Amino acid sequence: NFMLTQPHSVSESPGKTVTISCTRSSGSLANYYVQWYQQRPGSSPTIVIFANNQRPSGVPDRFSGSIDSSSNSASLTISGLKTEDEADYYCQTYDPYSVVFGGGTKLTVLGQPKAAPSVTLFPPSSEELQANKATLVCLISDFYPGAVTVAWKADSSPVKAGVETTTPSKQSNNKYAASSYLSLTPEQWKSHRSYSCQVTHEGSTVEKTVAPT
Amino acid sequence: NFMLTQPHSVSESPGKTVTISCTRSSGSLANYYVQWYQQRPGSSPTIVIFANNQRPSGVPDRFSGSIDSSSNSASLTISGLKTEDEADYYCQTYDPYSVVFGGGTKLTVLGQPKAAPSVTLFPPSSEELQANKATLVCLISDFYPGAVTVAWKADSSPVKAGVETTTPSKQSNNKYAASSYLSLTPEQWKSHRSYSCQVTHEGSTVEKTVAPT
Amino acid sequence: IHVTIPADLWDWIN
Amino acid sequence: IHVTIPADLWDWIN
Amino acid sequence: NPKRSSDYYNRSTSPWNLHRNEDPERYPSVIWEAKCRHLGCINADGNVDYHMNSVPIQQEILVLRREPPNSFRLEKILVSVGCTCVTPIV
Amino acid sequence: NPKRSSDYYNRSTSPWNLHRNEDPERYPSVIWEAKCRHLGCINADGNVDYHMNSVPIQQEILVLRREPPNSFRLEKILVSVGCTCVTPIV
Amino acid sequence: TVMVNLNIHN
Amino acid sequence: TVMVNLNIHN
Amino acid sequence: EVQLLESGGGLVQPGGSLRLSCAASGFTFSSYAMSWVRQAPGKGLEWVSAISGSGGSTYYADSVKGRFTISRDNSKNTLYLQMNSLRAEDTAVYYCARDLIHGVTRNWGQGTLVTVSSASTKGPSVFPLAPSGGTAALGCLVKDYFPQPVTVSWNSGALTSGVHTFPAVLQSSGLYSLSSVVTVPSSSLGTQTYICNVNHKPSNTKVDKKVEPKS
Amino acid sequence: EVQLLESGGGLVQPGGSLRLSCAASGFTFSSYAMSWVRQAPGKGLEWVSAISGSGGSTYYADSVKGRFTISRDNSKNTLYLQMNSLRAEDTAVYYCARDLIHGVTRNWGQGTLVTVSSASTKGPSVFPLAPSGGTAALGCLVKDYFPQPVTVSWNSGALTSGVHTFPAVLQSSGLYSLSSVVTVPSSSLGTQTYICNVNHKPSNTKVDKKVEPKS
Repeated sequence: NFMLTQPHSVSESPGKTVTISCTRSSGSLANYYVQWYQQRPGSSPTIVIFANNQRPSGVPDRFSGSIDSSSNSASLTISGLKTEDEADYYCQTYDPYSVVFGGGTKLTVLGQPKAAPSVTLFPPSSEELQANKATLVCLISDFYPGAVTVAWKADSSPVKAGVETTTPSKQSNNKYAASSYLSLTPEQWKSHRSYSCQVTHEGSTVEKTVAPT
Repeated sequence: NFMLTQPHSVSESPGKTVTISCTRSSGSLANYYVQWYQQRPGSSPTIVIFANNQRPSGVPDRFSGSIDSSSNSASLTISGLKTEDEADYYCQTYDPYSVVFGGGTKLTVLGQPKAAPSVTLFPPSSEELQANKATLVCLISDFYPGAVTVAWKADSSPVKAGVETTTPSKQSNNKYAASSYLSLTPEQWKSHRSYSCQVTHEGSTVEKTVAPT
Repeated sequence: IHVTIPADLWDWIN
Repeated sequence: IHVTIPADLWDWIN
Repeated sequence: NPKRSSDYYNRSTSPWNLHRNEDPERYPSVIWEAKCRHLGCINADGNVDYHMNSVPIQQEILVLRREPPNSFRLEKILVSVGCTCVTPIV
Repeated sequence: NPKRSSDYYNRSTSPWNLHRNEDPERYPSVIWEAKCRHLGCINADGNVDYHMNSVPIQQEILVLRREPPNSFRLEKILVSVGCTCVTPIV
Repeated sequence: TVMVNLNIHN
Repeated sequence: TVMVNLNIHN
Repeated sequence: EVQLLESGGGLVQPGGSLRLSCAASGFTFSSYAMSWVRQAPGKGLEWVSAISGSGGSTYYADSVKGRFTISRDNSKNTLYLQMNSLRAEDTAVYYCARDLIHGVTRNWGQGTLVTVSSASTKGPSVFPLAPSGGTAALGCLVKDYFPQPVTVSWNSGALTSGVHTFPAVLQSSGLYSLSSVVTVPSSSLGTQTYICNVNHKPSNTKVDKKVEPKS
Repeated sequence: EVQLLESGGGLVQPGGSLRLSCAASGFTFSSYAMSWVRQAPGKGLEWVSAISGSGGSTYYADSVKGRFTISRDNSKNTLYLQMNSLRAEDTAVYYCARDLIHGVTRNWGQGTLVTVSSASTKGPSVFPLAPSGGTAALGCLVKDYFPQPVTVSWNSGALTSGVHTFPAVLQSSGLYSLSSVVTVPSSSLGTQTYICNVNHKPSNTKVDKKVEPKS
């Protein structure tokens, strides 16, 4: 036990060069091998660089490790950025008894265009209602960037009791997704004339409405 | 096979510093370990320095190996000279298939005083004569430096036929020794009235005379 | 006397 | 059957 | 005893120690097993270097065993002969 | 076969090759003996370094033999398990 | 000399 | 099972 | 090709004990250092333990020292992790790694999720999410289950184009809910049938819900 | 303490064959590289051959390749050198060395002299050199022998103070002659006896000459 400190976030437009710095405290960085890992949204870590600067199978000349003991820091670099390099990058090293991981660095690629959401709202099923329960499912998808608000409404009246929202996450297409679930009683649902899902993104709002049958 | 070149001779007064240079041709001196050996008059070689600069048991801080690849040469040095360091010094190195020895360097310590010889001349024995043979043995010892001439004489007449002289060699006392043997017939010996051994050193001559009984 | 040989050595003896 | 054991193993068997 | 035959254990970049695995009910009764001195290795400068690991070297060997004197058993055992220094880079 | 069990032979600073010492009239019939790849060793940079030597590691092992089928013989043989890298400096 | 009964093991 | 005659060697 | 397959993950009470296993292939297992690494949900990677090729060298992160025990069976090509006195802080995904030397980790595993909670397992309630022309959309509501994970597949694996299983929300109730939806051509309805197959291995739940129009 | 003892040296005809032996002690012989080095009389050191600890690696100077053969008996702690087709150029003192690694020679031997000549062995003729006050001097003439070496000792080893065995001269005749003399107190004559003991092992000659005054 000693520690590795790497920046929280890193940004740049595509085709450029990014340096991710990893700075180990106690112990000489020159004496122990540094490794780099990539972790894509939902995916498991993957080796990027090992033994300070070696690249395995499926790692292009774009990625390249380097070291400098006269400051005690190893640095993974990416020449020629691609939007598809967006992930968490972790450095990692050791000593005779312990192995240490960095806190990670979240890479970001600037210049990616804005996307309006793809809001879909389903009303309670016939099974759920027959079970004396009701849930209105609001699946918000394909938006850029991942910063949305979700506002429920019963005709006009905003409803704060029942709403449960997921925080944004990336997709297979680098775009973002979320989902808000509003729970009602079968009576709550059938007593109102309509319900709405209002997702506000980048200053504009989309509304999706449902009415009991 | 490649080669090591070291100077033929090296000199200096005592308490000073001497450098013996060893210059290897083909192959990088940096890649292979250099060793130094000392060989005292008549004695067997002895390790002085090994693995470029290590000293064993019985080797004082006075002796010290060093190397320099930007000229491709290893150098044994002697700080604080002692007359008792007078010997042949050999460097030695290797490559994946061969081992190479230097030509040696003969060290010399200037300031050692001059010594007149200690000329002793024996006449033929009673056994040798009874064997119909005769040899006059002239043992020249304790002289400085090792450069003497030996001139035989029969009364006055110089004799060139029979004389056999040993070339100078060091002693247990750093001084030099030699020996001239003159072979005569029993008649040759008994026909003359006397014989002489004239050793000329540094411009002065010592005479030793013998007469048949 | 009793001797226990591995399955391997039996192949070899025979 | 004939078996040849080293001088060493004889010490051990006995 | 190689502690008496071969002195490599002490001159290795991956030096090791010897351990007497003694047992009267098996032949050979005493066995010298090698335990690595360090995790790292001895470099050129003569320091322990953690860019490579000293690792043991196993070998399967035949042995005789006895009950505790009327029964014997030939068995294969795995013993560690010495240490070598492994490297990530090749 | 360690060529199938342990891959140290190839990752050693003192790497070695395997040699099948085959013999039907002895048990084990086939034995994998290690012959060092180089005289020198693989350093940090990944070059063969002649400031140290890759050296084999012997071990005495029990074996059975047979005549050529009515006679057998327990004998001790010396086999080379692997290579280590020896250094002059300690 | 001895009576030897021998068995295999796996 | 077999009749086993055994000898030593040095 | 090098493959590391973890197993053993599950819900356990605090003070509990559990045994992770990692079956290895594609390499000479006996001659490689192994590692167990974890990642708490929403946090980063954190070294847990290490074992030499021989199993004669054993390494442990301060937090798990005296409670976890690493071991290997070089004969069976499998690395084990015996966790005792499991604390809530031990909730994470444990991955299994092959290390060239101690420290230099070369290959990673798929991971196995270990949940340490005082809360018990609850099986989900799957509901059909009736279709919404161009392309219409249908799903399955996977309500109030604990712990994570659920495995939504459509038409027993056959359907993969258009599928989008949304990440689960963690309710106030301390239970999860997730949704799975398919964007299918409008013509296909009435013809081809849509059966969503949810799987909550933690509670043995296997539910096949046939979703159909609410005409 | 490390000790290397050569033996085998002798006079041989050209085309001849000879076997040097070097008995080793003070170290784990089986785990050390050995070397044979020579030195021609009046010239410097010249590497001859090398052998690994195992004996599986064998190295040879160009001049002796295909004629000399290095071997070892790790069991008997002895290193051998089998010289065949001996040429006159092979006349030298062969020393035996222990090498840490190949090249790094750490200990040297006493040496053994090998003489390759068409000339045969001749035993010396020892003569008393009668005494010459302070200190008087007496000796032994060791005339016309071949090859070198002769071993002059006085009073069977007991006498060492004052002894001076001069280096041999190599006559025109191609034979050697050397002298040994003692500087003894004048009072000692008549009392103590002086017997010089010459030894020419090459020709088995052992001569004890009692030197006495020529009064």
